[PDB]
Formats: sequence, C-alpha cells, structure tokens
Amino acid sequence: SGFRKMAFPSGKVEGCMVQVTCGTTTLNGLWLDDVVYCPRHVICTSEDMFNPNYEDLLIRKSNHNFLVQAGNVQLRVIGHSMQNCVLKLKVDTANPKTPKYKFVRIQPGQTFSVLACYNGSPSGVYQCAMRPNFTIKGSFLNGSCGSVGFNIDYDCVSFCYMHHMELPTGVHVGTDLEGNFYGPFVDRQTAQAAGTDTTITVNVLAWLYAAVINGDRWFLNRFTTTLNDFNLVAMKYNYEPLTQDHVDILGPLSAQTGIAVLDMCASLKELLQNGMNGRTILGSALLEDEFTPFDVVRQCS
Amino acid sequence: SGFRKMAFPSGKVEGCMVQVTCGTTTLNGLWLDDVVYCPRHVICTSEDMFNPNYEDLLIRKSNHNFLVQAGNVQLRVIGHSMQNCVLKLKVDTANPKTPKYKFVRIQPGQTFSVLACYNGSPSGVYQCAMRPNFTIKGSFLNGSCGSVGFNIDYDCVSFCYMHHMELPTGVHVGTDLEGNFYGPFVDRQTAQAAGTDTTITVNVLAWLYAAVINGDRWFLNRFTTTLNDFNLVAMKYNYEPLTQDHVDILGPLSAQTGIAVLDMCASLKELLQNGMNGRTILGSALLEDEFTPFDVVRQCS
Ligand SMILES: Cn1cc(-c2cc(-c3cc(Cl)c(F)c(OCc4ccccc4Cl)c3)c(=O)n(-c3cccnc3)c2)c(=O)[nH]c1=O
Ligand SMILES: Cn1cc(-c2cc(-c3cc(Cl)c(F)c(OCc4ccccc4Cl)c3)c(=O)n(-c3cccnc3)c2)c(=O)[nH]c1=O
Repeated sequence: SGFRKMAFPSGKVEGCMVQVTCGTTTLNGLWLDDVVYCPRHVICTSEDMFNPNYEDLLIRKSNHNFLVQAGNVQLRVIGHSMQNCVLKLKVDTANPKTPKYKFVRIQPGQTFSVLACYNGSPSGVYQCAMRPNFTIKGSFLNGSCGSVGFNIDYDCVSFCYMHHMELPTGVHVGTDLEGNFYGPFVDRQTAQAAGTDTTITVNVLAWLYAAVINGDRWFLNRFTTTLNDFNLVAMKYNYEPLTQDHVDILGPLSAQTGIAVLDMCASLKELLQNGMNGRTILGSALLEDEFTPFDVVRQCS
Repeated sequence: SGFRKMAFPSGKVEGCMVQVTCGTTTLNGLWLDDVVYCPRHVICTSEDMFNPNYEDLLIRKSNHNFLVQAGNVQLRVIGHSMQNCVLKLKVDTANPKTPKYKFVRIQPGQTFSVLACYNGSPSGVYQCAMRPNFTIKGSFLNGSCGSVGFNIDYDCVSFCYMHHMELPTGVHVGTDLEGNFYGPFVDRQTAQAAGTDTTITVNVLAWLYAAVINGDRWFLNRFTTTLNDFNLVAMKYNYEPLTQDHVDILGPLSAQTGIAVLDMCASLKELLQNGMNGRTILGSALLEDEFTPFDVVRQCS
C-alpha cells in the first residue's frame, strides 16, 4: 500500500542523453539511432534571443560547428537540419543504446517523467503533468534545455517533451520531439503569457479513488450529485468540466472500489465547498490533480 | 527555478536488479559483482512467517534450489549464506553492469531514492526519507520485497536500504545491505509497533530556505528567536529539537539567502503556532520535512 508521485525508471533514457555545443552555448540533446535532437536555440547568442532569425543563424553554421559528445565519446556530425523549433544533427554512428521508442504528442492533463540533465549528464527524475495551459511546473536550472519527458510501456519509450524555456513567471514550456511547442509559446525572449490554468478534475477524482484504496476514506459522505450539478460547482472553483468520457475512464477505479463516479463527485463537491478543515488526504492538505486514472491503476496494481 | 521531490537517475541500479525464486516465493535481488543479495524470508512459506527458524529453513535448501534470473539470463548459484536478515547467493558470473558502489547505513532524517521492482523488473522511482522512527512512507505492493534505496555521488552508488515488510499500519521497514534492520523490527509476522514519530526540523528549515530561493517569501516576518526558545515550541508540536550541528549544516543556505538561521526559526515558529491560514508554500499546504539541506543545495545548484 501507500501512494507516491512515482517516475518511470530512467535508465533507457539516460543512455540517449548527450551534450551539444555550438559556439559558446552548451545544452542537452537526445541521441536516437543516428540522429541527435536538441533545441534550435543552441545556435543563438545572448543578443540573438530577443528576435532571432533561426534560418539566417543556422545558415552561418556548418556540420563541424556542432560538437556532440556522448559521455567521453565525440560523435562525427554529417548533417544538420531544422524541424520547427528542434535541431536534428545526423551523426555517422547509431546509438548502440537506442531503446524501442516513439514520438508522441500528449494531451493536457496527462503525465510523464522528466529526466533533468545538465551538460548531457542526468541529474534527477520526477513526474509532472502537462497543465491545461500547456505549461509544466518542474525543476529546471540554466543548462537544463534539451531535457526530455517520456512515458514507458514495457520496453517502448514514448518521448513527449523537450524542455526549451522558463517564462518570467517561473513556469516551464517546451516542444514535442518534432519541435512543435505545447501552447502558444515561441522561442524568443519576448513577452508571452500562459493562458488561465485550471485544475484537472478527472485526475482529482482518480486521486480520491487512490486515497480510498489506501485507507483514507473520511471524505466519503452520504450524498450524490449529477454531472450537470457538479459542473456548476466545477466552474465556480476553476475546475475543468467533467464529461462522460471522463466518467468512462474512471470506470475501472469505480468498479475496483464500489464507489459510483457521481457519488465520488459528491465528495469532491463537498471538499471544494467546505475545504478539508485541517485534515489531510494521502499526506496532502490540498487536492492533488497530477495523477491520471492510468497512473493510479499502475501504482495500485 | 522550481522545486520538486526529485529522485536520482535509476539506470545504474536497474542493471543490478534480478529475480530470485525459492520454492514458490519470488522476489527481487541485487546482483553486484558475483553476489546476489535478497531478503532471507524468500525461503519462507506462508505457515513459516509467524515464527520462522531461518537457520533450520536455510539448512533444507541447496544451491540449485535458488533460481536467479537476470532478465532472460539464468545465473548459476555456486554458494549461499545468511548475513543477519539478508541472503547472499554466490554466482559463477560477475554482473557486467556492476557500477561503482558502497554499502552504507543512513541516519534518520536522511533521504534516498527507491527503485520499486517486481519480479526483478523495475517499476518506478521515488524519493523518501528515513523517518525518525526508522520507517519509510513509500509505495510498495506484494512482490516488492528486495527493492533497494540508494544515493549516487557522481558515479558511486551508495546502497542504504532493502525493502522487507509492510506493517499492519501501512508503513514500510527494511534493512541495510548487511541485513540489519532499521528500527526495532524483525522479519516475523508478529505484533511489532513503530516508535512515536517526529518531524525532521532541520529538513523543514532547509525547505523554507528552498521556498525563499524560488520566490515564496510571505512567511518571512520581523521576528527572531533563540535556539532554546524555538526548542520549547518544537517540543510542543512534536518537532525534533534543533542543535548547533543542525545550525551549522544550514550555514550554506543561510549564506546564499542572507537569512540568519535563527530568523528562519522565528518564521517556522510562527507557522507552527498560527498555521498557514489557507496559504501555500512551494505548492504545499503543509510543512515538508523530506528534503535535506543537501537535497536543497543539489536541486538549487
Ligand atoms: C545559452 N544557454 C541558454 C540556456 C537557456 C535558455 C533559455 C531561453 C531560451 C529562449 Cl529561446 C528564450 F527565448 C528565453 O527567454 C525566456 C523569456 C525571458 C524573458 C521574457 C520572456 C521569455 Cl519567454 C530563454 C532558458 O529559458 N533557459 C532556462 C533556464 C532555467 C530553466 N529553464 C530554462 C536556459 C541553456 O539552457 N543553455 C545555454 O547554453
Ligand atoms: C511470498 N512473498 C511474500 C512477499 C512479502 C512478504 C512480506 C512480509 C514478510 C515478513 Cl518476514 C513478515 F513477517 C511479514 O509480516 C508483516 C506483519 C504482518 C502482520 C503483523 C505484523 C507484521 Cl510485522 C510480511 C511483506 O510485507 N510484503 C509486502 C507487501 C506489500 C508491501 N510491502 C511488503 C511482501 C513478497 O514480496 N514476495 C513473496 O513472494
């Protein structure tokens, strides 16, 4: 028993992390097969970041200007191209540690593991969720650019995130592995706001199911509600509206615990309108929304 | 910026995890050099767990009764011995993935990463702290026995924990890699209580420094206190007493932020006596005590 914010084992990804140096800038890249992926702003100088012309900047670089180092092994760059906000460096050697992998674009509300890296060397691993506003609340310092987020299914690594920037607000934004940003953001040092964020309702409900499974049940009450009635309360407290697709996804946890989804919604409604009154749930004094229904079943299975 | 509960990259340990089967019982073992370490209760049956005679039980087993499988590779067992509550299986092959490593016994209040495993296959990684009462609040299901906790310093893996049991209360207890339990616990299914637990004061203070570093400063006030005065409040709220050794360990964070340790104690005192009044600190509505001063500097560096 017990419930923790749990990351995937990072070994398969550690073997793909390399250091990419261009000019004076150094950050992390991802070496899969004979391609190295990294943020395209590796080609920028300090004065370039305000409105860089990445086409013009990339034109001034040659293969030999991109220094790729895998641990202590230097890689020979035989080609370079730009795809959206990602730079793709063709090297003459396939990564012998290349796991089975796919590139995927996750949806808001879904979770993944982040392997924080610096100078191509792994530093730590943690789980986080793609916020509804396409930001993530991570832990990133200068030099962390190029770190990636991922999920693992048995032996297949699904890469979903590459880190690019921290906004003035302290939140973190990035791209999928085809270089398309999550959210409205652009890789320029100019004003850009993240949308209003909201709480991931289906994840909060899944987390309440995980609490019940692990012995925390003081929040279960004698009430029930309707999808429409609960959504009235959701809107008031800036929660994502609950849909039937959400109810369906919660079906397994509902069956495992014998608590109807709408009954659990009545508990959440009561918590939103009255607080926890100094109590805690799974060691937290607030409602957690960074566990997906799949995460709960994984951990609780 | 940002602050997260961050685990070490688990790759170096994933390559050491194996499956150990004895009779009908299967759990995880740690393969380092030509030795496999696992909990000695792998030799028990259901009826044995109430008062097993491990010497008598081990006498009925032979080398060929211990099935060690590293992924798909079967290992040939050439020797077996018992050290405290740990079983040591000598195999005829050295683990080619053996990292640099040491065995260490951590102190209460210190943290480490747990690689949760099942059937010798890594499942997830998370950070937790050795509670003052020598328990840990983890996430462990049946079959997780033999999972290990560790820290990593550059390239050296310090193993500090092997998982053995979940108590009726839901907390988790285990041994160091020499088979000595943390705490008063014994590997028998008999009544055994964990001592009164307390909050790790020095970790709470380090966490408040991490908050200030990352922009959360609403809890800083115009007061100060003394070591003796604060300890009066610590005792009231079941906090570990603060010592000068603790103040010394907080010296770096004090210097980095310019906040005297005793000034920060005055903030903690105010939080203990008045609560957070609905506010939050680093995304938490309670005082976090599972970050060590070293963890804060690591992440914030
Ligand atoms: C040379 N150099 C630079 C970086 C590096 C670059 C960036 C970075 C990259 C680009 Cl294109 C930007 F438009 C940018 O302005 C963000 C911004 C500022 C002000 C107003 C609005 C906005 Cl949007 C920032 C970064 O944000 N970080 C970072 C730091 C801390 C946590 N996370 C990310 C790091 C690096 O890692 N390695 C390396 O060598
Ligand atoms: C056959 N078998 C058994 C286990 C296995 C054994 C145990 C386990 C081992 C020993 Cl020696 C015990 F005295 C024991 O009684 C704990 C207890 C019960 C009642 C009152 C007081 C006490 Cl103290 C339990 C276990 O606790 N867990 C576990 C489960 C969930 C989370 N964490 C740990 C698992 C295994 O993993 N694999 C495998 O094959």
